[PDB]
Amino acid sequence: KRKRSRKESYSIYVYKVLKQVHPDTGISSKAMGIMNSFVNDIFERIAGEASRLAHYNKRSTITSREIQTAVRLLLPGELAKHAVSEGTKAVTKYTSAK
DNA sequence: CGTACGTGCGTTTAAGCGGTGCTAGAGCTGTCTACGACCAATTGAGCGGCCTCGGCACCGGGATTGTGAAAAAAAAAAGCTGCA
Ligand SMILES: [Ca+2]
Ligand SMILES: [Ca+2]
Ligand SMILES: [Ca+2]
Repeated sequence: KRKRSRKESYSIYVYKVLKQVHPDTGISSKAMGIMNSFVNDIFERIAGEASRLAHYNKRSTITSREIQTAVRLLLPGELAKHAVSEGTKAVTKYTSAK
């Protein structure tokens, strides 16, 4: 009768994104396992590339510029273009919401 | 068995050297504050747990697709000449 320990996952957000993308389409347990393995992976790859960018330039802080550079380094062409576009929107919209 | 490449010639080219002169820009300083750590207190987003019900796995049965043989038609190909 102990409550089971927490296990975070991006799965509520994957669903919310899916419901934008294809409102009438769902996803199996194991397909979610993968979408989660993905998000974590690309997270770890970008954070890691952004870490090294900072570290090379003798920088204490990983800013949104070290992410963007790390995104250009990591992503293929049109993914990178679109990935930067959506990132740069997000920060602009954040700042105008104070 | 055909000609694509390696060899080796003579001719041509610009890489490499060693040097000189100009300056963009790498990299350093010192200054100063906007921003991020840390903090505590506050609170609602996301967790586990639970219950439901519709998608999809599983089924049988018939429709449609794809292969291979067999017999048959078309096919190149094979032993025989003449005529020059
Ligand atoms: Ca500043
Ligand atoms: Ca749940
Ligand atoms: Ca349902």
